[PDB]
Amino acid sequence: PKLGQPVEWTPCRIPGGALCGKLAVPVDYDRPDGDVAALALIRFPATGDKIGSLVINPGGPGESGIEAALGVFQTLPKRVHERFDLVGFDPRGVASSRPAIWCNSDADNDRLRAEPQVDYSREGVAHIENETKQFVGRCVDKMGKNFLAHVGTVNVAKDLDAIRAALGDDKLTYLGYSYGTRIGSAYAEEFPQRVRAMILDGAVDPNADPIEAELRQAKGFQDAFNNYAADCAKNAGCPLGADPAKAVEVYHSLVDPLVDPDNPRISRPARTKDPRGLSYSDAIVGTIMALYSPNLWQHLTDGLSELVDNRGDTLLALADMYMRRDSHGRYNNSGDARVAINCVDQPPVTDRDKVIDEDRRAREIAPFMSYGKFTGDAPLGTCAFWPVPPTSQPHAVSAPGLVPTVVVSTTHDPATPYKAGVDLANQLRGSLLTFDGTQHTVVFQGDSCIDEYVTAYLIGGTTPPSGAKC
Ligand SMILES: CCCCCCCCCCCCCCCC(=O)O
Repeated sequence: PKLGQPVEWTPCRIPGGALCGKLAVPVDYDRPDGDVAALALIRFPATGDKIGSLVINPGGPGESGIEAALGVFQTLPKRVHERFDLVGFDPRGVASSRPAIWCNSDADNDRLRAEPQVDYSREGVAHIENETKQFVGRCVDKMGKNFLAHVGTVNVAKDLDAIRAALGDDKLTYLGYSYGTRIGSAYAEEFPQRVRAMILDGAVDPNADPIEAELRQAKGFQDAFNNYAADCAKNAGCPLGADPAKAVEVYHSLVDPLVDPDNPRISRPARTKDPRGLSYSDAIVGTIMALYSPNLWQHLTDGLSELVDNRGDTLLALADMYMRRDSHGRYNNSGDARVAINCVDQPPVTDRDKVIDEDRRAREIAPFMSYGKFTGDAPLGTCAFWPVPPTSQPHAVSAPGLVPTVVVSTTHDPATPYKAGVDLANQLRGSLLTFDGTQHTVVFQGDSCIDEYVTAYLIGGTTPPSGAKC
């Protein structure tokens, strides 16, 4: 694409008369005459009287907005389809946008997933951190330091305003999920006068401490695990047993044997038709994936029943869904993009004592996710080694002129807990719409109570009353 040139739309190669095109944006907005990024867009034209475009972001970070728009199209309320062009976009560095963040080969990822990743002795910590340093080196080798430095949400928000103008909208109508609510609040702060409407489903509090938010997310997934297990306990054949007070214990009786009990570095994978088998780390990841929605609880139950017989096929497939590894062993770039974006969106945690204390607390908060006992050591995260500095700093959202917005928060959301949505709505001086459930996000996913509130807000600007629940 040509910087400043309008989007050339062409039929995508797909539901509707979907149109696809690219938009050029500067890599560095302070160097407009420099390197350029090409953002991939998809557009489903409105069927009635068009108000404008409804631009979505599915979250992640690292998740394709084009893929999400294709999914949302199938569950879009008729009224929204009539009045809005549904538009998805791949953020800079993500999926079909170019250049795309790449760090790991398919083999790099496969080799890491084969490891139990439970050894937190000094030797185990050293091994993890060495792997992490080699990962970062690969990101730098394949991507520019310059491109890595500018993939953050602060620049995504600027890209979003360019997208708004390229779509012909005077003002933005935006729906953001999870991480996408950070795009939303960043956009709201820099372009408050351009915001027509914003729905933010699954909230990120930009003023949160990174460690406490991580521990609240650990608690969220343990809460979800507990709700899954109490449900399972009522059902015949529950692989975690009929006593939910012992479900964590029984769970570990199923996954812990995937680790050599005398050498925590040795995997004893459960048998699968796939040549990989099921490692302990993939078992945990596959469990986390299933706790995103009750619609995946049946799959977790199938996966744990398989583990009773030392089989791991379903948990492996759940982990592959989390990692976005397709049936040919190919990963999309969501994993690498997620890290690179997260590491520039706030100052990383580099203090060893804080990281060690975090692991001590996480083991108690989310025992389903921890193997063995606290060792007194824990590895630094990937961002502690990141080679370019943060481009955003934690702070409370301040956008006093912003139109009323709607934050949707699910009471037992494991990934973006409920209270984070309460806090974000407070900072935005917006409306809080509550959904009672144990899932991450809910908008345009089959609930007419939620969707009716959202439709009325998008079309007529009507916000839900204080205390609205679905
Ligand atoms: C999304 C896949 C890539 C993960 C980031 C690359 C760093 C690989 C080395 C870390 C090994 C994983 C063990 C530590 C993970 C954690 O701290 O929770």
